[PDB]
Amino acid sequence: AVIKEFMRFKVHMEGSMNGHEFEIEGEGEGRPYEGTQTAKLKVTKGGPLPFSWDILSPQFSRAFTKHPADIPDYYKQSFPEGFKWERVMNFEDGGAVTVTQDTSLEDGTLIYKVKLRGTNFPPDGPVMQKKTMGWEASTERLYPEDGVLKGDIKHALRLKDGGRYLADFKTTYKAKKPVQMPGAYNVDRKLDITSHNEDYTVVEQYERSEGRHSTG
Repeated sequence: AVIKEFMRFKVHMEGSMNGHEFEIEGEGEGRPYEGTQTAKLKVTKGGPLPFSWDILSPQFSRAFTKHPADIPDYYKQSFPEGFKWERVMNFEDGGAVTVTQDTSLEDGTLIYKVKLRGTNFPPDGPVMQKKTMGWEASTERLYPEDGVLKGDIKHALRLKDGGRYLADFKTTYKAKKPVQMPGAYNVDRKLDITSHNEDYTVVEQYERSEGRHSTG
């Protein structure tokens, strides 16, 4: 009930990549039951970022997934209190990122707080040289356990020279109160950087997310 057909959110991120500290502030909006959302992010410290924006784009919104009638929505049910998540991203060349997030609701506006720590990226690799070109469309496989959801994604970044740069995401999503738990299911996503200024200190992105059953 508390999640309306149109919702806004604000996000703050603090992080470091290979020891380089930075912060991001942003705002977004979307249609939580249609599974669509947009956001505009601004670098507020440590810019211009000496690494690909693609590392950060997936950390900016789980209340905005479309679900079929028979898969209960773990994220929407957790409100007004909300939920947390913790994520590990691991890349084929050894880069590793840990991300924690808190999602809360203040006066009808979603509030996101993100912390990120990335390490072991080769200083001449595609992430630190800003040679990626966004995330390909992905599927996250989720399953329930002790009142939380655990997700895994086998994922690929596009490379400027034409290749693919592989990554694995493992995330645990935890509601701040008990909710009715779904079965295992999948979420299909596509996230796009839709505009950016010259040095990627202002960036806009768009995501479409839809849940479905797995057939096996």
